[PDB]
Amino acid sequence: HHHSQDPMLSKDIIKLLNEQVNKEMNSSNLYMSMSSWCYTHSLDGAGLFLFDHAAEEYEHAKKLIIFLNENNVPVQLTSISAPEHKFEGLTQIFQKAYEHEQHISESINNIVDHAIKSKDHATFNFLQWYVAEQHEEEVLFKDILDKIELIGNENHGLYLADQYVKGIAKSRK
Amino acid sequence: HHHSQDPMLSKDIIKLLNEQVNKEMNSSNLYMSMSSWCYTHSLDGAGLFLFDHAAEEYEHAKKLIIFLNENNVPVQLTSISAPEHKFEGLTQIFQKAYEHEQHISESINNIVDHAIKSKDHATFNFLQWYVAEQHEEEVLFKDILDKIELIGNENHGLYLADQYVKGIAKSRK
Amino acid sequence: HHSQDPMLSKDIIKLLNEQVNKEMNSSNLYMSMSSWCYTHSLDGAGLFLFDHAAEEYEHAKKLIIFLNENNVPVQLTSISAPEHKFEGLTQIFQKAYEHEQHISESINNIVDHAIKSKDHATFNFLQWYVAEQHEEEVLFKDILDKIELIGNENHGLYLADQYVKGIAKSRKS
Amino acid sequence: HHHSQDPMLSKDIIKLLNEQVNKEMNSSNLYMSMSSWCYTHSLDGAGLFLFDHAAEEYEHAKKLIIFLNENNVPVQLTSISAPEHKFEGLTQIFQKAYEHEQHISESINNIVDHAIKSKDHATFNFLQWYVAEQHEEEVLFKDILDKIELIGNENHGLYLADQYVKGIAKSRK
Amino acid sequence: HHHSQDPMLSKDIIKLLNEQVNKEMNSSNLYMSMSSWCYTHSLDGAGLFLFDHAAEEYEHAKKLIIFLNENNVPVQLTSISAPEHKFEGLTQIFQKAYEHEQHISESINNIVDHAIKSKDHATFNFLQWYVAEQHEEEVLFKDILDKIELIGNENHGLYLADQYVKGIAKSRK
Amino acid sequence: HHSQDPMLSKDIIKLLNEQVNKEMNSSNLYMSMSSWCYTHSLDGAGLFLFDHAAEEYEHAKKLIIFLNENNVPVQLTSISAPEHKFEGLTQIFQKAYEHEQHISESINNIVDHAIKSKDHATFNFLQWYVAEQHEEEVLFKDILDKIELIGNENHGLYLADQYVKGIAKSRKS
Repeated sequence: HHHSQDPMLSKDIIKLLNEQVNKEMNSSNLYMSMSSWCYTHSLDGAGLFLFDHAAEEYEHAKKLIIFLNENNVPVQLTSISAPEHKFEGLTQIFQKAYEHEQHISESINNIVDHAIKSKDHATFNFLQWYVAEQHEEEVLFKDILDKIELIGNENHGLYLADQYVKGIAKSRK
Repeated sequence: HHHSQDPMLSKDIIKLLNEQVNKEMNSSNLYMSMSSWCYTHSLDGAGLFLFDHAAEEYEHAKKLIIFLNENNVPVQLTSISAPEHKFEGLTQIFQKAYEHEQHISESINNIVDHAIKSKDHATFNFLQWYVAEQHEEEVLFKDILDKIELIGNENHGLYLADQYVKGIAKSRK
Repeated sequence: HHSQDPMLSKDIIKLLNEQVNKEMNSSNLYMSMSSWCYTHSLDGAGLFLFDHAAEEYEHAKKLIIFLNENNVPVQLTSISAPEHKFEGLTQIFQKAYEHEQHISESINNIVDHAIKSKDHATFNFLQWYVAEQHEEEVLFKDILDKIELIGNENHGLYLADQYVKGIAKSRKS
Repeated sequence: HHHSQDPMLSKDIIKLLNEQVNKEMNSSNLYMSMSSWCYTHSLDGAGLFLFDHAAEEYEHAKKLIIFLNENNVPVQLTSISAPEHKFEGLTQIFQKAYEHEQHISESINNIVDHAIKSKDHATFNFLQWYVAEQHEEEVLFKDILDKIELIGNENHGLYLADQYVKGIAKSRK
Repeated sequence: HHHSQDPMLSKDIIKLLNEQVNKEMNSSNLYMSMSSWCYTHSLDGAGLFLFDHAAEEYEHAKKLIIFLNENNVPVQLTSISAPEHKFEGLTQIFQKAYEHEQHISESINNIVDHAIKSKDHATFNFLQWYVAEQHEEEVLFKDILDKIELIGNENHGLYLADQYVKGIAKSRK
Repeated sequence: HHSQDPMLSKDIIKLLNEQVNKEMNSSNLYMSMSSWCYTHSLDGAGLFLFDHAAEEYEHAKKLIIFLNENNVPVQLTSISAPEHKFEGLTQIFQKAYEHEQHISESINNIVDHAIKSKDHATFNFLQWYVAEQHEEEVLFKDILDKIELIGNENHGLYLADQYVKGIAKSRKS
């Protein structure tokens, strides 16, 4: 029976990275459920945007998995819990989403900080695409929320907001 | 508050389709775990193959979700249980995977049968890409298992089998 | 209507606003140095310092863009009248090299603060600025070295100014 | 030390042109401040437009500096006063901006009139691009102000005006 | 005689970088020695791979030298110790090589950590290509070692492993 | 398993291994000379000597390739720390020209030995190396001649360094 090389990352980094894979998986499902809510409530602009965003979060999870694989680090996938499926409206969904993105940013900042502390610059260096893309996503959700709040809910507001989000969804493809 | 149109599909079809979305997500996670096992045991050929397969299974889940959305059907994502993470070896993985693909095939046949029975030919028609692609995947796992069993474990069987699987992984893009 | 709070922390906000104002100050200083050269028959150094002044303003704008995207109010201060009287080409470039050293130090301080506060969105953003500033600092070191090597005696000024003219034109295209 | 040729322009025209450089630098900062107000109050359309306009005014200052340099005229940069940062809204910003553009137009008319009186036709001729471009800008701000007033601030007014201005910003770059 | 500008880097970072140049030169010779062992024991696959890798490490030493030169830092080349020439086989060579690459990775992490502590972000930023490329190389040697151990040394094992490595060598050039 | 004996004779083997080590020694010497120039405001000579050092290592690699193809073990010795203190540009190039003369003589000795031992495979192989070394020796003769002709007095160093810079750039492309 053949010997395979030990994991190339430290136990703490392994734990944080596996946690982050699972976080992105859970995020993807949350966005799918938010998307479905919009599609079933005549908001197909927000539905599309959120569907495409969900898909992109899963793409992040896969990229993290590739990095674990290349370092001989076992991927430890946990149970993914059922996402929230009940929502109040467009504004509430994007408020929740923006808060979620802020949490995701914090979690990445935490991994990068630990990489610095343990002098794991292979991991620091690898995470830079992820820091950059997440910041763009966070800024995007801030802007969409700003626009939704600016438009409001009075006559045609929901329509105008959804068409604004539709345009963003299409321009990002 | 505005009226959105009722779901366009029957209750039984909605149920089976939502269950299928969750099946494919579970499958994806299983295949990521199997992939990780191969990568951490010097079988990067099977590692790559199973990773790419896992990603494709999630692609199926997304295509099913799109169809639910277009029909105004709420997507009902349940809790994805943690996949098995411990395996005996390459043959055992592909034995398990082939059996799993047989089950997925059975589950799709079941939905197609119900579409015929309830005269839902929009859904029957939509699922044809999925029947075709799943048949191709099931045949693929049968072929890989056949080849792994033909090669065997006696030296240098594992290496040979993994290089064979590597070749398939690369050729499928 | 409600707009989202600044996405950066108070200390980072202040350091970045201070940096915008530093680059604006720097731009004017170089415009003044450039004018001295142009009015003292040193059009090569004149062109070089003009084009460098414009590039420093480009950095200020890029910092402003980042503040804007993070919902951070830009605080522009009074820009001090730059020094306008100079002794000669060597003194101008000694002053400029010393100035570039100070700019490099101020960027290092911001990057250090980002690390300490776990702001990796800002850390990552600043990397183009660290790289470009290092290139600029090296450039002024090289020009100063060349001016020192040439000297002021017989045609020294002419030779040094033509050398700087070559650089100015090579950096355009 | 070597002799350099005297300034090729008269004392009065030197004074007027140097004042104009400082005026354009001041205008640039005012527009950056107005831009930032819009960006931090969900008006990214006006934010972008005003940012790009701020950059243009600085481009005007650079072209005037080049002309001063070519005539062996010392560039005299004065302290640039901190810009206004307190604004009440979109309409007030553009009312202030239109009045400011009218002031800039007058200041250019004054220099051109002095060139005529002084028989300085080199400067008269040089300033034609600047007269033309300023006229375009003044008209532009008149049209945007006319539009913001037509739309108003009632039920979705701010959003409509901002999108209108966003369209202009994008078509100009 | 003329005055040249002082070294732009700190004493500690100068020492670390100069040590690294000498480390990369030493690594280059070690790999040439390992390459020659393979070439003279019928393993031209490993021979080529290791030769090309030796050349790459020297390329790393050159890039570090360029950076030292641009910062006016004296390059301090020390005596390069003769490399090990005694080897037991293919497996021992790659076990030694993987351990060596781990040492190189650690040494780079140490310099990057010192740049952070010193707030030398010019050097931090410069070293990113080197962190990335070293990680790639370390992973590469892990994968080759994993493969050599999977194949083993029984009935045609050496030939299979060498051909495997030959394939990698060729795909990298 | 049995590998074929070295294809070259003991004396040729020794001379060729000695030559690999000579070129490695030479490469470091030129790196050291290059660094002296770069740290003494002679970046033209710095670049030239850096690029020349790299070319000498290229010759060493080409000699290694020939040893490898003939099943000849490469014997790498300790590489002596090069001289690092120099008096000036003229002394560096006098030393280098004298060094190139010695390298030329060492090649002549190997070619002579090949003729005497009837080793025409090695004679024929070495022809690229004879030609390139003659070109390099002539080059250093020409640069030394030019430095001697220019001299050290007023701008002499600058002129000589710019001349060498021209050559350095012309030899790249």
